[PDB]
Formats: sequence, C-alpha cells, structure tokens
Amino acid sequence: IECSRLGDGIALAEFSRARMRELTALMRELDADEKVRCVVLYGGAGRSFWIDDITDLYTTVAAISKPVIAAIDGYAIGVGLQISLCCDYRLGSEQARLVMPEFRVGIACNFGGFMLEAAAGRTVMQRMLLTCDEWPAERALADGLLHETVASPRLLDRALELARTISGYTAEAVQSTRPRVNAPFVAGLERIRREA
Amino acid sequence: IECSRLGDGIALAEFSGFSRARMRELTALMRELDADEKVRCVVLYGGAGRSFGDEVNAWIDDITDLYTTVAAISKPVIAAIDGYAIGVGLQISLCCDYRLGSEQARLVMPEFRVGIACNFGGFMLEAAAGRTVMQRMLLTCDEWPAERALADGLLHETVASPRLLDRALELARTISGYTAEAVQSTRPRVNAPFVAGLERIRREAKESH
Amino acid sequence: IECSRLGDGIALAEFSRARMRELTALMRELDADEKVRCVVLYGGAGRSFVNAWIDDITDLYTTVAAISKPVIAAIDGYAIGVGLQISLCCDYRLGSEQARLVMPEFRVGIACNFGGFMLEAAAGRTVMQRMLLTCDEWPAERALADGLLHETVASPRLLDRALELARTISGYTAEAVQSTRPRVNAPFVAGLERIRREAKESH
Repeated sequence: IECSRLGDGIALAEFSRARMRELTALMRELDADEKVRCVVLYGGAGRSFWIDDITDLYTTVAAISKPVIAAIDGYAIGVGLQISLCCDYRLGSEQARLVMPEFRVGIACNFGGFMLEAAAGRTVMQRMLLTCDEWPAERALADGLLHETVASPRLLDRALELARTISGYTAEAVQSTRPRVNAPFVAGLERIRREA
Repeated sequence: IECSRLGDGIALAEFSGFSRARMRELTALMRELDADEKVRCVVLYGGAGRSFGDEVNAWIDDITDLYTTVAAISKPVIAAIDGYAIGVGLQISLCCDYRLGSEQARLVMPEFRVGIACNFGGFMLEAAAGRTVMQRMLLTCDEWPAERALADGLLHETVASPRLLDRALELARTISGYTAEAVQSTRPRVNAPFVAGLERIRREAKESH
Repeated sequence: IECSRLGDGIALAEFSRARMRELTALMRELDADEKVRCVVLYGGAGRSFVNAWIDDITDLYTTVAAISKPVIAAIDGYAIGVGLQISLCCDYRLGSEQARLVMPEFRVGIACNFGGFMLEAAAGRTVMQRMLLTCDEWPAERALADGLLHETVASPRLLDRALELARTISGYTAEAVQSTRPRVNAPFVAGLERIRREAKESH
C-alpha cells in the first residue's frame, strides 16, 4: 500500500490480513498528521477496490476526523465494497460494478447488510444480499451506493479536485462534524463484532 | 392460515377465506416455520388477483407480536402482492425481506382518511422507503401504483401478473439454495434494530388508537 | 412572525435568536389552539425560507418536529443552512421550480452537526454527504429526486397547492393525526436533543 502526499492537504493511497492492518495503521498515521486534510483511496485504472482485524479497519476508516474519498474504477466486491462503504464519498466510473455475493459464496453478511442499509436503505440491501446481482454504476448512483459517477479517464482527477475542495475547508469545521456524524455508524459496526 | 411445502425448502403460506385470531395463527405459523429445519425460505401470498392479507389494547399486542415475529425469525420471508396492500395488509408486507409486486399491485396507508392512528405505518414506511415517502403516503392517503412503489423502495421488484407466483418461487428457490447457516445467522441480526423499533411502538400505538 | 387563519383550521405562518424564539412560541400557541389542524410555513412569493444559541436553535427544531399539528413548508426560493434545517423539521416540503436547497456550512467555515443529522434523517447518509462535502445547490427537480422535497409545482400555484394539501390534512379526524405525528417524530426529536448535549459537551 503506497501512500503519497500530493500537497494541498491530500493523501493518495493507491492499493489480505497484513494489507488490512497496514491500511488500519496508515489511516491513523494520516489522522495524526496536521498537514493532511483529506484522504483518497484509489483502486487503480480498471482494477478491483479475523473478526477483530476487519472491524478495526472498518471502525478506523469511519472514526477518523478527516474525510475519505473512495475512487472506484472497476469491481467493488464483499470486503472491498464494505471498505468503500466506510468512506464519506464514493466516486465511481461509468464502468464501476458493485456486488455483495456473501450468501452465494456461503458465508454470513452481517457487515455487508448493516453497511448497505446505512448507504442505500433496507430495500437495496435486501435486493443485493438475497439476489447477489451486480449493481452497475448508474443503478448504484440512483440507490445511493455511489455519491457521483464520472467517465473512467476523469476518475482520478475528479477525486483529487474534490479532495482539494474538501482540503480548502476550515479543518476544524470538517474534523469536528465527521466523527460525530459517523458515531451511530461506528457503534453499529462495534455491535457486529460482539454478535459474531 | 394454510401453509404448504413446495419441497425445495419452500413453504408457501396463503391467506384463506383482519381479526385477532388470524394474527395469532400467522404468528404461530411463523414460529413453526422458524423451528422446522427442512424450511429455508417462506413465501407469503395473497392469492390470484386478490388483496394482500381494552378491546384495542389486545388488538395492538397481537399486531406487535405478529410484526415482531415476521421480522425476528431466522428464515427470509417473501411477500407476493397481486392486488391492493392497505393498512395492516401493507404493514405485514413491510416486515418481509422481499416484496414482489404484480403491475396490478396498489399500496395505500389511508389510516388518516379512515380516522385512525398510524404509529406502525409511520415507523414501517420510514424503514422501507424513507421519511419523505412515508410522509407523502400518510398525509395524502394516495395510492402507490407498482412502478412508483418500486422507485420509492416499497417493492423490491415488479413483474407482470401472469408471472408473479413463478418469480416468487424462482426467487424462493435461489434463497433456499444458499447455505442455510449463512442466511439464518444474518437475517435476525440485520433485522434487530427494526424489531426493537416495533417493540417501542407497542405502548405508543395503544394510547393513539 | 405574521400568522393568519384561512378557515378550515388552517394556520398560515409567514417569515437571529429573537426571531427563533418568536417562531418557537408561535408553534406552541398553534399546538394549544383547538381550531388549528394544519400549519403552513411560507417564506413568501419569490423569497428565501454560544451555548444559548444552541439552546434556541434546538428549542425551535424540536418544537417544529414535536408539536401535534402537521407542518407544511412552502419553499419559493433559497433554503440555506438554518433555513433549510427548519424545513427539514416539517412533515411536507413543497417547493416551486425556483426552490434551491443548500447546506454550505463547510464553505462558510462552521461545523454542520445539526445539518448532518437532519439531512441524513430526511434523505439518507449519501445525499447528506453529497450536500455537506460539495456545498453545491440542489435545484427543485434534483431535490425531489433525492427526497429533500416532497413535491414540486410551478410557482403560480405554489401557495394554492400548499392550501389544497392543508385542507386535505385538516379534513382528517384530528385525534388520529395529532396522536400520530409526535410519536412518528420522537426518534428524530431524540436525535436533535442528543446533538444539543454533544454540541455543548464539545465546547
């Protein structure tokens, strides 16, 4: 996981288990750093995006004071999709596809189910878990699974342009809103750890 | 009332012939179905082109026990709607994991027009379709045709009337095919906040009606 | 400020800390009035809609949402920050094609804890994140598609439509409506009270 400060308060993190814990530590390093004001998680051009390790990562991404942007160019499946659901703004290319196929794979979907209900409501979460169908970018956008869609070439610069706009806001204002607005969400993730 | 095994792990529950004995029987059936390990999916069906589905204090207790059981059982429940789903009828469907509507399906919450309270309706519509749709439904008492109900999240899917039960059983077959432990360790945990919400309404709904 | 009866139990209300207290008091007066069955908050044709500031802002938000009478917000222009937040406490937001919704607290340089909660309760987490982080304007049709507006009408029939609906709401048995509204709104009211404490608790 190669992080790289591009200035203007932006931190671009270009992409398991060790990769989990590395990302959990990098998010805390970025949260403690005064110079950083916005994080961007990029899967790469066309590329894809125990209990305690996964919960620590989900709760970290959602609990840090700084906002996180997930730039999705291809597929975002299960755990990968779940990480993006901990981010404040999911920007997808018109080619992006979202899948939560846990039931078909034969595993429980407690994290996926909770996280999807938060971003898209019970109906969409239920449609996704029970059918295991793929959500194309435009359906994902309409359902609240994506905040915005762009053409694949524009994806990374639109993400950095938004990170810049966010970085240009009074740090205190943003950083005192984000952990408080995400407290109910983080609490819900914590209950899932215990029940499993 | 009448339940039937379709033998893929599918139990089709049908509304025969809303009273308090009807609620208790449905509640007991839901509990019998959660107990039987040969059952992996439940399909609630109104019929062919038919509508879906001190003295007051006992009505509320049976209603609450029905809504809490339908939402708290470990088995997924599919509601198949071929006509009108009004008040209590619509409320039962809002406890199920998947609402499949025919293009003849019409959804209404006319409680206010009828002159009765809508504590449960208000809570359940908010959970399924969001606050705005809930408020539009309660205050206008307008009907929600199938296409509009789908857009707003009141239906998970729409189909043509001749394929309604076919699609219901095809989807029930898909759900039944998943590892039961995977589905059954998810359905009751994911629904716990919704079940807790329904439990708080019990005392509130009593005062209101 | 200016309140008016239109008959059929309809109360049309038209409109700093003192202005917040005046609206809170009016809402309580209308709740106690047996002749009032529906309230219409109107910004007017073509117009817009420290620890003690928190208290008066919470008292207003919780009063608009906790009263037994339904409140319709008629929006003919801009609804920014506090103005947007007031309408988010109302049960029915009716906008004209010239209604524009903005939550630009971050661009202005201030926290958006009330805005964040209220936007999430009304239109979901995603819409909330779009509005807070971009600080963009939501025109009438985009707000309708996102659940920020319940309905859109052409501005010539905006007040007409708000009254048409107020009459429909008023025509219902009052006890059915008035015993439902504070109950359905209690989780929303509880959330606002949590934020009042957490806002004071942080300063």
